[PDB]
Amino acid sequence: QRPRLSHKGPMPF
Amino acid sequence: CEYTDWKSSGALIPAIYMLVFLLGTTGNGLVLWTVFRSSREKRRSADIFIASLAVADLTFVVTLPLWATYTYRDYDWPFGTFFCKLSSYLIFVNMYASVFCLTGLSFDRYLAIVRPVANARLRLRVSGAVATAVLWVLAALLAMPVMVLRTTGDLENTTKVQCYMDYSMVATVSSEWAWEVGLGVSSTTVGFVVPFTIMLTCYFFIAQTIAGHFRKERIEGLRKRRRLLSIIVVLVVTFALCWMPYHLVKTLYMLGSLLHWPCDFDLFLMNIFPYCTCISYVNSCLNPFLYAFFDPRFRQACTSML
Amino acid sequence: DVQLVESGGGLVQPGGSRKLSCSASGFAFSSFGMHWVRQAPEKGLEWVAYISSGSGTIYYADTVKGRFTISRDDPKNTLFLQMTSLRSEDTAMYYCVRSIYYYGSSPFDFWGQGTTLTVSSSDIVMTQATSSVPVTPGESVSISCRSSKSLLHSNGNTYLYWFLQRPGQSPQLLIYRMSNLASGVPDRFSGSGSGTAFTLTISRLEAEDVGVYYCMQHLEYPLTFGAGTKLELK
Amino acid sequence: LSAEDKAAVERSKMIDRNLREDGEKAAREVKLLLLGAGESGKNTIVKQMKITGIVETHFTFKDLHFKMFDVGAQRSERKKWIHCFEGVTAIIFCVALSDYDLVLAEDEEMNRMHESMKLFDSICNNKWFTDTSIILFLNKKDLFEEKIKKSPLTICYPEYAGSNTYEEAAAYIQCQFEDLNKRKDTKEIYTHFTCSTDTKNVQFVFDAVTDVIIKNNLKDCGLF
Amino acid sequence: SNNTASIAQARKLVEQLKMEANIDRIKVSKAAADLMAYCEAHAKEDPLLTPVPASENPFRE
Amino acid sequence: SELDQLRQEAEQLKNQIRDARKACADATLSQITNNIDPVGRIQMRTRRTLRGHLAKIYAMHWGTDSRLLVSASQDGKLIIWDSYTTNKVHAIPLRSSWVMTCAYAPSGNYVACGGLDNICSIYNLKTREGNVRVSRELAGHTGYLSCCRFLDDNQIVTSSGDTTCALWDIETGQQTTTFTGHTGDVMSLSLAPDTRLFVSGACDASAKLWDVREGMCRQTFTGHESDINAICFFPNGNAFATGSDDATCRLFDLRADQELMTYSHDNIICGITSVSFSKSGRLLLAGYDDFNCNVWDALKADRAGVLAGHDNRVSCLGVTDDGMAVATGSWDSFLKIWN
Repeated sequence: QRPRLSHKGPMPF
Repeated sequence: CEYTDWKSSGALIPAIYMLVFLLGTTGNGLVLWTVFRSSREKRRSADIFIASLAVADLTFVVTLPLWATYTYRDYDWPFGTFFCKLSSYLIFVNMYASVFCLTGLSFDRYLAIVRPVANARLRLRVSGAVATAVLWVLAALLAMPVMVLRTTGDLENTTKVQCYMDYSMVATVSSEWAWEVGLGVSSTTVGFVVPFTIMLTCYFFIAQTIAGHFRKERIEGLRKRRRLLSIIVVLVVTFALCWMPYHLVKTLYMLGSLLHWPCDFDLFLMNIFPYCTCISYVNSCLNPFLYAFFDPRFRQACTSML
Repeated sequence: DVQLVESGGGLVQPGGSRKLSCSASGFAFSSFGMHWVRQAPEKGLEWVAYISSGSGTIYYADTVKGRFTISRDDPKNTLFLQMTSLRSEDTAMYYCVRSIYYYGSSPFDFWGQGTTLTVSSSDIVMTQATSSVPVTPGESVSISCRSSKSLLHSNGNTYLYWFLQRPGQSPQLLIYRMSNLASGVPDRFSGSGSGTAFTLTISRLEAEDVGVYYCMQHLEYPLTFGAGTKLELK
Repeated sequence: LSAEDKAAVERSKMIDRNLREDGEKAAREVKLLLLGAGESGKNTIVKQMKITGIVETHFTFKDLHFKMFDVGAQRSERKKWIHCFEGVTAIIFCVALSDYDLVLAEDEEMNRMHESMKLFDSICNNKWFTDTSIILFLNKKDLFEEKIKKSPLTICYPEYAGSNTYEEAAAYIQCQFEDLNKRKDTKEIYTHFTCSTDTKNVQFVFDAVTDVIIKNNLKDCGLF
Repeated sequence: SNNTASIAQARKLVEQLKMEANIDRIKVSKAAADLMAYCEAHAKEDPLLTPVPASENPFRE
Repeated sequence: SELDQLRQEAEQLKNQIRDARKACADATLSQITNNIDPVGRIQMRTRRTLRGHLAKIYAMHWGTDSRLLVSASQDGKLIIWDSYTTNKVHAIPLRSSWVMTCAYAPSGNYVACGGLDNICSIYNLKTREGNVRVSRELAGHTGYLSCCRFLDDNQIVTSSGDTTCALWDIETGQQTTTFTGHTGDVMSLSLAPDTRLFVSGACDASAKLWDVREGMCRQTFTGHESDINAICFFPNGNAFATGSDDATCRLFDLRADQELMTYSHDNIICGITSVSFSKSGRLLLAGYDDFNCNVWDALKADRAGVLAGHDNRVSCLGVTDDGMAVATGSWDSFLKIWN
């Protein structure tokens, strides 16, 4: 499964 | 492939987050103190814009420790559903405000030192409270659809809390990614890109109109012109190399998701986003010493600040 | 030097519409707040409208409403007054008034000769119960006036004005704001008075002191007049 | 507030708006100070840029409203009325370059140029003109060149006047005036050899004023 | 001539000096006492010296 | 020569004057008023910050009613202030924007301005025209006008840059009196409460007591080291105060024509621009170049307060006729009312 880079870290997209 | 496994990255991100906190919070505390104590006497045209940039960075780094502990805790967000909605709202409006105060300073400098005899009325009628108000309202409206996504709850249920953006409370999983791509592309358009274009296209004209007026071939004159022409680039390129990495890694990932970009790169294309994030954050800490502190009258005002 | 001439008027059909114009001269029109004051053919005065300097505040009366519109043209020094429906109660002798407001100003300083309009077939009440008083030369007579609410504001001054309407002549300001003498007025017209009932003093009454004396309050914008006190020379 | 009080308040707002408009109009206008030693070229300069106390001037060159207060007729103590001209963008100091071979005709011991040298030194190093540039005009260059052809410059300047050539003599004098600027960093002295028939001195004043405006805008912003 | 003008200026200066010297004088002690007496007499009506109640103040209220 | 003889006579006369003053100097004001109760610290707070000017305020003047107020500035504006409500009653645009002094007539119908134009311009504040029109331009001085005070509605006294003071007739533009006794630039003139003997100070470090009915330098006051910038009569017309750039301000009386008290502090190295007296003459407010106005005890040379809160130099300063407030002006385009 690819993480969406939205879980960890601010600045969602 | 995938399976992002960098022990060093997880152990390192909290430390640098806290470092950029402990730097930027003071780096804007002094700027706010100065631009608020010694303001009515200096009466510089940039006081409003540097004040807006300073407060933007202050808010940009105030709610850092909770995100840092979020990363350190191996996710598991120990905070409310509304609270990281607030956190993302801040650290997004502050991003927009920072880039827009940079471009506003650039525009004000253009109308000040490019056509001083044919643009003074436009400068006084635009560059001021009204421009700042439009910038801040626009930043809030561009960060509007951000708090309309974030929620809180685990997806692996192994006591792994997160506050990802839901994207299903507004749309469906079928077109979910197909529309996040567009939303992020528009954000990139109104984020790094457009203020960079305007800021460069006006700082270039500032250089073109200053290198023929300060170029008086005299020893003091060359030193002053060298100082100004060098600080122009140490101004533009700082933004240009601490914001570009973020918006380039992000867009490379987003394009690859629809491009099936090979995973010979993913090991760090998946885990350099924290590092690009840290670089963008230290850009905020670098703004006070470049778009504010430099001018020696401002500096000696800072010495007056306790 | 100061002159105000009224134009427009005469006979109007019921529910008619005519515009009254007032062209000013001899004074700084743009710094003066224009007024319109009507007068019934046999009764007293009544305030109509008010336009401030700079066209900021546009305050009308209660009897007149959206039909009556007051406009100011700083350029050309013309004051206007238009109406859209003329009821039978609108037949009056309309008067223009200049009013300037600063600390020690003299509002209602000047008036105009007026124009004739005839039709075709809460608010502070100034009573002035005295109607007619026989007056002899040199006799010191007094004119009374009573309001429905205390006129002394927190600013330490009261907002009662006094006017004199000589036979066949436009109203003239005698004392403004509780016994402050106006410009170009004999000193025999003293004031004096306090509370909610106010008296007047004429002292050595002369031939020019004949006429009818009118009251006006300037505390609330309704700006109600009162029935005057004619001084028959006898 | 009573009706009269509100009307007075409205009058005050109108007065404030008029004052703001007037200040904005004046802020976009350039203040010049015509102040030099010799009055012979004073009248010529003021007349050519125009075409009992302070006299005024109002000339518009390239959409720039100029006013230039000539204060030579005051004949009073300068230390008390010169703080008035603190916001002046530039001081047009006009001096006579023909005072060479002349001794001011009054003191008979000190040259007119020598006295004007101290006058400049005082003005350029004044406290109120720390950031005010000076537009130096050296008039009577024709008389200066004919006098230098008549005799060398050594009489006025025994301390190494240079050579008998007009170019060298004028350059030496221009340097001897420029180096009097101790604050050679904040301000900048604009020297200009102007002919009597020359008409480009107005353009030179415009160029110097544009440069000074750019300098002051640079200082007003953070780029200084 | 200039010498005559200087003589006239010196003469008028001398006359002014004599006129000033003819002025009668009292003691500095007496002048100080008069100043003190005025200050003490009018010390009860000075608003700056002794602040008045805020109601009486035309600015505080 | 005979010039030397006349100079010797003048020196002898000066020696006689000095000896007379020394003989009359039996005691000192500082010794006489040492037993009185100290005034204490008088902390004043700004009640009204009069904003609207857009340049350095060079002069102000209170009206007779202690409410109306007039100010002048390099912008070219004379503004009548309603200090109670901060309302601008009038806004008079000057002919020349180089004003150094302004005056409110005691009757309240006239304001006079002047400066580097060498003309004292009189403005009519009460007219049926509904505006302020210049009524008379009093011209004839050869120097900048530095102080002008009204005697009545038809009489003004003008101290100019040149050594000449003038008594003017408002109606007939001629100068009634010449007042020619100074040897320098004369800046500040005061006016007695009775308007028969006005004092004036110049750049010769000398203050002159003038007689106004005839024209005569009644008395000369020396002691300062640099030029006297400010002057003000005591409530009772037998003393006056002077301010100079020597960082001192002194009290000169008239019936003994000697310095009484010098009000100086070591930490004060800047000059004095404006000086003024309070009712009862206990407070001597002085506007310095160190950006704050200072309150001095007139009877005891000792600090009593500081009117800090001005960005630039305190140029103009004045107390009301009823003593309720102090109105202080400065070069940062702000007028402050202290009470």
